[PDB]
Amino acid sequence: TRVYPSKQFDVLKDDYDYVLISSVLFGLVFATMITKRLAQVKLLNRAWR
Amino acid sequence: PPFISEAAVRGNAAVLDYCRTSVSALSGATAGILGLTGLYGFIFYLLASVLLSLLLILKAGRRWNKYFKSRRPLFTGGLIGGLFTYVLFWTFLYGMVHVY
Amino acid sequence: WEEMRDKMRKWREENSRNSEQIVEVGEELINEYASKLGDDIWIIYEQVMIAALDYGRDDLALFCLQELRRQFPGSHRVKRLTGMRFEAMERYDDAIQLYDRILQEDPTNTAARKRKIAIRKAQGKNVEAIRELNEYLE
Amino acid sequence: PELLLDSNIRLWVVLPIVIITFFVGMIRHYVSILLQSDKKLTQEQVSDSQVLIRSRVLRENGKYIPKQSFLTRKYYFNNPEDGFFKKTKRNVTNVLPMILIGGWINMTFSGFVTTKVPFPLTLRFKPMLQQGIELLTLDASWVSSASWYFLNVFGLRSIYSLILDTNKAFKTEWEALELTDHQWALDDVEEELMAKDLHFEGM
Amino acid sequence: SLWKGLVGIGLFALAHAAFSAAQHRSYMRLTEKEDESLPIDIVLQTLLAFAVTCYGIVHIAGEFKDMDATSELKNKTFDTLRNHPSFYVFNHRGRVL
Repeated sequence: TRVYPSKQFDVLKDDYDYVLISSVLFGLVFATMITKRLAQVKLLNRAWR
Repeated sequence: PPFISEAAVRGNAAVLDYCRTSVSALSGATAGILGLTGLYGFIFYLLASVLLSLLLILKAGRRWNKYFKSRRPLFTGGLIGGLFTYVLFWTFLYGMVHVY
Repeated sequence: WEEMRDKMRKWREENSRNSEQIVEVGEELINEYASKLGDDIWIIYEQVMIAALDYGRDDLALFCLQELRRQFPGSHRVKRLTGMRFEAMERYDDAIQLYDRILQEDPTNTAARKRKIAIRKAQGKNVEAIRELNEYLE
Repeated sequence: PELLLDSNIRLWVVLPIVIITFFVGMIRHYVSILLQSDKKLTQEQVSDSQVLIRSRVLRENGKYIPKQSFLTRKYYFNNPEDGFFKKTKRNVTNVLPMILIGGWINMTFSGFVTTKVPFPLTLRFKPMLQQGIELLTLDASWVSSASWYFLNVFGLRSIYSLILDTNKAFKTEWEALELTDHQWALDDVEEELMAKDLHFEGM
Repeated sequence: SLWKGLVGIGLFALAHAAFSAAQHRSYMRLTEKEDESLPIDIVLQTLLAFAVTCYGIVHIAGEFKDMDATSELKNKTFDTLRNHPSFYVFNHRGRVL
């Protein structure tokens, strides 16, 4: 067998949720595109009030 | 001179910072590549910073005082904000090349 | 090729009213290149309209103004442009009602005063324009 | 560099947090744009500020004009009860969404090591750089993720730039304008001009 | 815009150096030597990449400008100054055409 005196500190977690993390980055990328095209416009409209 | 535009000033400052905060990162990545630890890394920053100043002087031909009134910003410049970035790129490349 | 854009920008920046070249380059750049340019055409419309008024055409005016209307419905600047259109065709009291309205809904708005004064001066009168302009400068 | 670590760690816990912090530092800017308001306060205050600025520039560079004129306006401003100043009478957002996220992370990516810093650190700071580990034998260069996050934060500050009362105020102006010298300062320009030559070689 | 290509070349070469050095490190940890330094070639490559990249980024960084106002007034005349666009009036000869 194998033994782990100190709980295997150099292997990732044996429990990792790889789906949350790929559901987060896309959330942020689309939020960034959103709040890019959503401030350019409000500012332009401030100009031509 | 007596009458100053005060806009070209900020433009020049910006085109300094755009060189400095880049070269900092670059030197950091370089150091993390040819891994060297502790003191020597810091030395490299100073050396790189010095070299940078010289190039600016060679781009501002003849020290010309129409751009700047004093060469101090070329030497000192933004030098602390360059530090953390150097650190980060150093660490990134070290942790990315030698450990793994 | 984009030089045309920068020349138009130049003439916008250092006011260089000649309204002969402007309308030409405008009507050239008012075409499909619009969608290429991107969110920048509107100024070019506000600039071509006036030079056109200066050239005498008045036909391109309403096209540019209605584009502006459809994009910026509750604007104030396009209202000023409608006042301009009015006073070119010599509807003065209508324009005055307009300017007094968009000053009435926005007291701290200058352009309306500075068009009321252009109207007062286009009639021929000067002496009242001067005191109006000083009351403004006050 | 004595250890050998899983590459999956590099892939799935390191790059995520050199990304997240970057996009959050962008979003903070864009949202700050979308947030700020702007008053329409009053005609009175704007006019008063404008005249105060006229006074400022008068005191500053009112020395390129005839003396009598400077003194005339100075009188129109200082003259007792005619002078204009004698007739008119009347962080958290930054820090917090950065400190709330470190907690999430250290609650999520806890039970393992991330990377090494190539400069030796002090030992007392160990128990808060690792935060999951039960070795208490490592040098402190071997860190957890949270430290990588904070390092990234401080390291990417400088790389967004590269990619992107009334009456008392009046009276203080009056008092600071009482003591003032015209100093016309144009009274040798003639000689100075016709001293060496005329200079123009761009025709 | 050749300086852009110069900078991209510096970057590519630097990345090649990093890859070479990582795999060399793996060789080291595999043969359990852990005594020797890096080969010269990698060092020279990365250093030249660094220098070249700086020399190019200085150029493409932008361009300086004078801080004497009247420099940009040398070429200017009344015709620009006089127009006052917010006081325009059209009851003039042009309306004939």
